[PDB]
Amino acid sequence: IAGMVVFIDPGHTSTNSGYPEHTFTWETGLRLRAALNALGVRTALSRGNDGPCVDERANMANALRPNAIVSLHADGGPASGRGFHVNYSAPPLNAIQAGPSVQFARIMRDQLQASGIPKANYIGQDGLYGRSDLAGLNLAQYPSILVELGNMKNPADSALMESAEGRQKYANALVRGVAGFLATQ
Ligand SMILES: [Zn+2]
Repeated sequence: IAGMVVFIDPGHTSTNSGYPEHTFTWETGLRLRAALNALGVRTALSRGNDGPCVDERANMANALRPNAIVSLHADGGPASGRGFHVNYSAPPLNAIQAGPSVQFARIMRDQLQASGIPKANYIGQDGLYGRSDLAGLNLAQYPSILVELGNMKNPADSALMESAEGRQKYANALVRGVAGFLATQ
């Protein structure tokens, strides 16, 4: 999988303590980036600091023609909801969204779950959510999923997110998912 290309998009809500989504996603994205570089995988970021709106991120991603595009987010849901969901475009607007992107979503869900990140109990089904409303996924022409790693309003998710150890956990799970999909390609 060395020499493959992966585009990482740190999204942009907040935790009750006021730890912002954009910083969580930025930091976790950096850890994922380091892990991938360690695997010989070529990476890029949607932004260079802690930005672009959804179109330039689509054009950047498409322009780089990556093997995989992974967007990182955290939800602001009702407090009792916790866990991750992996969003993918459905119904597909092209053949990549119809196949490779779905496989990527399934492999990512499996690996996040195997790494100790609980699947969302309040949204999607079994940690997956096929949807038609997200511009970022719809416009993608290369394999692309959007991961909501958890709910910032949930005490447990927020506890993981506001902790460096938790963020590294999330990164380890993400890297297992990405590497897992890349190997099938
Ligand atoms: Zn977001």
